[PDB]
Amino acid sequence: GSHMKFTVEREHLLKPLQQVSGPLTLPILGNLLLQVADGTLSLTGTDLEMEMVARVALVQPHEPGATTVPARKFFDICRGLPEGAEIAVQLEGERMLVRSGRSRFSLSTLPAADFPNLDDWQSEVEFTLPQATMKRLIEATQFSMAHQDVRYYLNGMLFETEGEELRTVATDGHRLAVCSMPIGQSLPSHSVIVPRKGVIELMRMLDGGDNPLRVQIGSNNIRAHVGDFIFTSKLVDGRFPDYRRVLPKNPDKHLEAGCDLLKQAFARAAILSNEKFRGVRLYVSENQLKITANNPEQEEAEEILDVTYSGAEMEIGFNVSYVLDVLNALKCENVRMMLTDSVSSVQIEDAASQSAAYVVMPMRL
Amino acid sequence: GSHMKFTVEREHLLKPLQQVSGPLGTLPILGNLLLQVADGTLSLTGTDLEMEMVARVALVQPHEPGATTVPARKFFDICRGLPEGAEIAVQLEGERMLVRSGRSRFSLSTLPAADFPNLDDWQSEVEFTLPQATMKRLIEATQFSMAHQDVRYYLNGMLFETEGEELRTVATDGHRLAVCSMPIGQSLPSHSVIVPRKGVIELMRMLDGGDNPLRVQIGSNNIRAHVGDFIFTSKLVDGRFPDYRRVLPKNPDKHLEAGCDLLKQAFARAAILSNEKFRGVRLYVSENQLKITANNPEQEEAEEILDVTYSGAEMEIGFNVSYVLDVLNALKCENVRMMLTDSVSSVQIEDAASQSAAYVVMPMRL
Amino acid sequence: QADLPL
Amino acid sequence: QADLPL
Repeated sequence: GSHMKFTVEREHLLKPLQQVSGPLTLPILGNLLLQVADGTLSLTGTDLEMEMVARVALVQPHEPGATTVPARKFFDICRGLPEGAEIAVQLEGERMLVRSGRSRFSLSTLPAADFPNLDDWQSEVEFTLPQATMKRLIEATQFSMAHQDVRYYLNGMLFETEGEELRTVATDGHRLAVCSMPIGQSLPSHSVIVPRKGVIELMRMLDGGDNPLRVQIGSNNIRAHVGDFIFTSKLVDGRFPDYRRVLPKNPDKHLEAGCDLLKQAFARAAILSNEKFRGVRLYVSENQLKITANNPEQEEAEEILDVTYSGAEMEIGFNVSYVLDVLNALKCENVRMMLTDSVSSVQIEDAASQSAAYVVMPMRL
Repeated sequence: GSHMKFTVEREHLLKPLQQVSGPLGTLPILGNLLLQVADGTLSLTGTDLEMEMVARVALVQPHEPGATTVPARKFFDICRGLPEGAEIAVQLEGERMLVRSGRSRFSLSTLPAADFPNLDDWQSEVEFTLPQATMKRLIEATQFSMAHQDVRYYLNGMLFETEGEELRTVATDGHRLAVCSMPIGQSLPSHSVIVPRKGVIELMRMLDGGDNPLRVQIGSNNIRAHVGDFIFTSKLVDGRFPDYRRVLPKNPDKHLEAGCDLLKQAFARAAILSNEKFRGVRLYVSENQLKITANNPEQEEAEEILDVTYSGAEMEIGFNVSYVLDVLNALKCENVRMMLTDSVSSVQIEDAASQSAAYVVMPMRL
Repeated sequence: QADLPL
Repeated sequence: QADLPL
């Protein structure tokens, strides 16, 4: 195990190298851990909070061992080599040599023993689902996570198993997104908060393809297996809010309109909204929505849209970026807006599907 | 006219709005476009004081003459945001410009048209026409070699030169130089002018690839390009540009020929392990062989060996690898010829099959 | 901006 | 870097 050596086709190394680099301050964190043992090359990248591992089968003679090498340089060398290149790698003293054709690269290393590992842990729940389902759950809610809120538990996404469904919840205290999907298995009840950087990396590993995703959840960690990749992240502490108590109770005013027409009207009104406050005013009346925006230069935008609405007239203010984020996430034919009054949240959803729901708190304009 | 008003199809306004905004990016009115309506034409102008871009839009619907200036980004975003096929009705109302389409209404701030900057009157000394593709080739072949903020301010631009039946471009930053010439098929007078770098980039972005020919007019202190319904005008850089004829290496005694892609890929891989600041690579030329070496302060090393065609004396020469890669990326050809002298003299690099363009790179001390 | 009742 | 003789 002192003289690591392996030979691999470039085409078998490229996608694993790109993937493990995802989590990539401290010198060791800029390196990938390479480990060779009994027909497998393992490649690991970490940022101390999460780790990405890729397994590559070694079909050619190899010698066991381990080292760490600069990730970006190693990837760029392999990517820069011609299509079909054979890449021969070996440790030589404290340098890692990369050879292909008449190309030779000598890279600096840091000892494999110095590479930081996540603590040992035990899985409490396990389930398998299509990658497409996880992608849908994350994409439906990711934009509503907080970024650097003092309430740390909001800088991430809640993953919850309930009955036969997997659910995601994200909120920044102003707006909330919730999505749930049936995954054809009876599950125990569990709720964990995945850090926002972990949500982004989980999303990065979903290639759309038919390889299913296997999820393992512990008390303090989450792990996802997709093809030859294994992603592990620490979980966030704190009590995430309960979306069931955030959804507006008995909205008495239902508006329905085309998603694209509503989105384009908000997008044009936004041009003349205050750059800091982003406020727009909505006036709902019989089969009509009027959107108005003004800025400190007293420029004004006004949009009038035909909609389906027969409730009482009302005026309500919103941050237009929050409304546009919802409409951009819906990607559907028709949208339903469920209102109460000028000081209460609005619930927005696809008129044809209850799988996702969005809640936006108004502004006092 | 005191009450400007016009109605235009969105599709006729979008490309002109995007184009005239090119020079934009100090004086508040410089963030605005000048709109002028008169006898069946809407004119749109954007300027940065050094150059101006004008677009002419035929007005097929009733209109009222006049002029105003409106925020460029907001006006463009409103028009782009409207649905395909929208009719856009515009009118000045006091000190506001109203934009109406369907049941969408926008009231924009204005600044007076009387206050919009105008470049001084001038006379052209030379006029010629050429395909847009030809002007695009000349600019793209050399623009990467212009200086950015050199004190020799005449280097922060590109030389445009007419000689015989040719139009030529030259660009240099004091470390490397690019020269390209193309036939025009018109006998031209001899003229040499420096176009500011910002103007070169805007002229390049105006060349929509299409078959509309480009008409060029050059004065003593200005250049003008007419393409379709657009007119680009720029002030010239008032300085003395170097003579490329005296910069080309005299009698290079060592000729190396190799595949452009193979040479580019070998330099691109060696660059990975070059010093991040100095970017130095070492070339060792020997009988039918090129060896490229790079090392960095961590003592990491890259080595590439290539079979090439070479039969001159052995020599070692250092280069900034980004300058070499810039040339190879600009060549886009099958084979390249490198013409060398010694370790302390410039190299000339050209397409092995064409002498239309030539590149000169000064080495680094090894 | 009003706060959601979290 | 050496300078071109401009």
